[PDB]
Amino acid sequence: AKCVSYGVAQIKAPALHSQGYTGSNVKVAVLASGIDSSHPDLNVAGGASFVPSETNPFQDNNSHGTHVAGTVLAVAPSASLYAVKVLGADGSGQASWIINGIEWAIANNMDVINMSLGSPSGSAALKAAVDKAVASGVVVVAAAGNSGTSGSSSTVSYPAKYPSVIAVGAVDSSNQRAPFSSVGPELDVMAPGVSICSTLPGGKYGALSGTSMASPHVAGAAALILSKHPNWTNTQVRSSLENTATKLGDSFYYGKGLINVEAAAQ
Ligand code: NA
Repeated sequence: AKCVSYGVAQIKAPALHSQGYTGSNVKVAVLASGIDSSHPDLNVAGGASFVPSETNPFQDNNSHGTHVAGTVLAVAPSASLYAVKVLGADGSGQASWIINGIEWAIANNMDVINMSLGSPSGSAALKAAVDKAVASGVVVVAAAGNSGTSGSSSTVSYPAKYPSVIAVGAVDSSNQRAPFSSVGPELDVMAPGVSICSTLPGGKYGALSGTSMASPHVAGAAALILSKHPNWTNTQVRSSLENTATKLGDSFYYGKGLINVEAAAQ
């Protein structure tokens, strides 16, 4: 990655890099607003658009899909990225478009799905799609949501709210929960999500905050783990991440804590 970001070090990715593991031969689908494939710092292996008004998955007129793509690569430099456009420029997308993208990712044998997206409601069909992906052996990772807190109520977004998905909240560089990071019993793990510097459309770079920034740290971690243990099932990869996370506080706000890819990759 050309832009320096603390988040890579924080999850202990450099430890795997030093072991020689960089996520080689792992297919990661980035379900977002597209990826700017013209960016010098990004290679994209394939993709598809399901947004009828924005037909090109290899451009990104929102900027977050490109940023998320770069974070996956910062953490797993050798991962193969696929641009699955399911959100438009304003960062919103119809429920069915997201399901179409999940079905594409399954049919094209993705190893990891990163969904840096989240709505206040899901659907039986959306749950069925992520459940199908998991059943098919895909590691499914999603941003927990940027809806802050609501007393004792869960504020975790969909599809992160579904048990089959790894719901990722955001911490800052001191492991403090970000004020916007969604909370609830469905929250699984945390990753760096405040002022993360990554790639932006038009060969640019910049810091962004959000659980959509936290999520690709975990998607990239799964790619590192798979490169060390390509025989591990999604079940084993998920278990390794949750079981070896660094405890940060109450699981309502923190899940199991901060991912530690060094520990996870045993
Ligand atoms: Na979950």
